[PDB]
Amino acid sequence: MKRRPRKWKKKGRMRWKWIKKRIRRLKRQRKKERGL
Amino acid sequence: PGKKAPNGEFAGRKLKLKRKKFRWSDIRYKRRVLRLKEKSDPLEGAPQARGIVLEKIAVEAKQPNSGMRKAVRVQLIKNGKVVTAFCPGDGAIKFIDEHDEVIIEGIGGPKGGSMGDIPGIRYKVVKVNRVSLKELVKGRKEKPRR
Amino acid sequence: SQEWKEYAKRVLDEWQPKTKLGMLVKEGQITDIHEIFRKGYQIKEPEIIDVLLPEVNARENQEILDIALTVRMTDSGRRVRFRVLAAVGNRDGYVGLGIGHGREVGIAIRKAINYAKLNIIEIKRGCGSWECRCRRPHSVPFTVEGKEGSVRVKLIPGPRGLGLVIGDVGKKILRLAGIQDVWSQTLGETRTTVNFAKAVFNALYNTNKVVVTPEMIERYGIVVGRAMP
Amino acid sequence: VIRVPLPEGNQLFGVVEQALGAGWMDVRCEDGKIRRCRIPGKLRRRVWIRVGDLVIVQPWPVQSDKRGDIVYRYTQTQVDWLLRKGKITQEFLTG
RNA sequence: UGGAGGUGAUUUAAAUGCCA
RNA sequence: GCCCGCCGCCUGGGGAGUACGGCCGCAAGGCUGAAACUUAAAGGAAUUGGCGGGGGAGCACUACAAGGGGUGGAGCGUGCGGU
RNA sequence: ACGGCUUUUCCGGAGUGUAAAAAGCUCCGGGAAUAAGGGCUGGGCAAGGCCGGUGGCAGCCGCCGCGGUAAUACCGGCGGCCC
Ligand SMILES: [Mg+2]
Ligand SMILES: [Mg+2]
Ligand SMILES: [Mg+2]
Ligand SMILES: [Mg+2]
Ligand SMILES: [Zn+2]
Repeated sequence: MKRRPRKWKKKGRMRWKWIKKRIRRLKRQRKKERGL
Repeated sequence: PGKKAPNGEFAGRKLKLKRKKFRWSDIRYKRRVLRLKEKSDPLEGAPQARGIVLEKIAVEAKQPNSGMRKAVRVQLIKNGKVVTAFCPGDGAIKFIDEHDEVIIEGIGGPKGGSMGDIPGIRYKVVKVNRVSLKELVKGRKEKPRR
Repeated sequence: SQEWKEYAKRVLDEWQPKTKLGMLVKEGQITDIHEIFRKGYQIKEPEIIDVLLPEVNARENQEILDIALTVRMTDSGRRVRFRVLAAVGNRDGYVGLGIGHGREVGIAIRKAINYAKLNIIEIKRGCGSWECRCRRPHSVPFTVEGKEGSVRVKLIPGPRGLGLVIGDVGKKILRLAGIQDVWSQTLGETRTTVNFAKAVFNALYNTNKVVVTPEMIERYGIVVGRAMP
Repeated sequence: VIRVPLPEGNQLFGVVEQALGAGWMDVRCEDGKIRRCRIPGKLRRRVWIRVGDLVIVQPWPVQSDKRGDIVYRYTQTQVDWLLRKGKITQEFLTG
């Protein structure tokens, strides 16, 4: 997914392992629901 | 890290290709060869414009300031788009009536964009009915069309 | 040149030295500024320079580069103390540069001017440009470089009449030493005058670390110290 | 007599229903049109406004529909004091 | 004088903060 | 560290590893990858202090442990909030 | 404030100039007479620690930043600085 290590730093944001998991759940809908 | 990649005598082509390919990682040169300012720009490469006012509004200043800054909604002529302009001077909002032909400049901030606490305004009125707003605000001249 | 030559005759009495160079000077043995340097001594009494370079205190051979107040926090507020940077030198062949610290501005200035006499050096001058080929001591004899902090400087000779083209706090140091024409090329962050000043000082020092032949001397005009004042 | 924030100039009486958020206050005045008050920066420090506090605001001649602006509050020693004079009828607060 | 690794253990509940 | 070679990548923080289009895979997914717009800082290594439901050393009847007398419940004296 | 002086520029007049004009240039008569604005005045950046308004409002602000009833920073008056 071509990640960049500046974003695991947790200073003023939320965990990256849990943001990726939420980008995926949207790319699953833009694809089923007429991502055809 | 090594020394530097194509430092040969007969290595011109690879050198020119390297430089030409890493020039695009810039942002001022890219924004220029593609001509991206235009076709995203309501004034279309001009230093003024002329519009017709639609209403009068006021905005809130930024976080560590307090006040309301007066402004107007202008609709252009050459395009038909709608921009938000700002009236400079103590008591200017008392001259801009509806249905006026105003002139429009930039505002001169960083990168051509906005400035100061007024965060999203990027144009300022100069002329109202062909009488410099600067004069009107301080007497010294009379206003046409009522 | 008189008032700054009775000054030494006044100082030379009420001064009973404690180091050894003090004895040597006060007994008429050592009698000229050019013979305490290249021999490995130590200099801890600031009256030695008042006697051999009595002009170093003339208020037009003095200079106050920057003043800045710094802070450290404590459970009863902030404790604030100053820092001054000052340079001194006759405008002929000698310079010095020091810092000093205090809790007011006259005391910091006093210590700075003091420690700027115990950090004195002599340089080499000449004329090594490609345009001017006279033999007169107005410029650096050949390009030198000195580094400090995060700031690299490089000083290039320049033709007679062209002024001093360097930053702001380089001009004072290079004017107090006698140089009058120069060019320049720098790097790093040149907004922290402490590091910029120390790099210029180190370059002027490194002037005398380049090997020369006895014939290169009568082609650039290299004078060491005074040159017929 | 007494110094009370009467309607001076063009003031309005603000009695709020709900705070949608970020300072917007839906007010329910005797005028009828849903007005939406906002707040200046001089009082956002020392005072504390909520629902049921009849207070004074100021409207704006633009559309005369969703307007109002706090300038001063009312203390519990005035809110019901303002009944006997009948300057305001409280049945604009129970329907 | 001064540091680098390893294996063990580490104990009921216990949240939140005008304005200058 | 001082030199002689070759190849890969970087150009303020976000938007974004996202949209669109291709090539792989049975599916999960992988590789390639922008612009509108928004913002004056985001980041690094060290220094005084303050703090820790971190560690050591030492304290104190406005702390405890061992003890003596009580205030908190009733009526009045006096001070305060509110009305 | 008194005494004198000049006529580049300004009004009339004569030559010359020009395809014809006009400008221009040489001579005459009057007259110091006909002729300075624009922007800045907290730091970067030369220049005020003065007077009167305004009270987080009005306004200023390329960036940093002023204004909360004692404003060198906003609006004026008087001073000063660069062209
Ligand atoms: Mg990294
Ligand atoms: Mg907490
Ligand atoms: Mg002024
Ligand atoms: Mg200045
Ligand atoms: Zn020379």
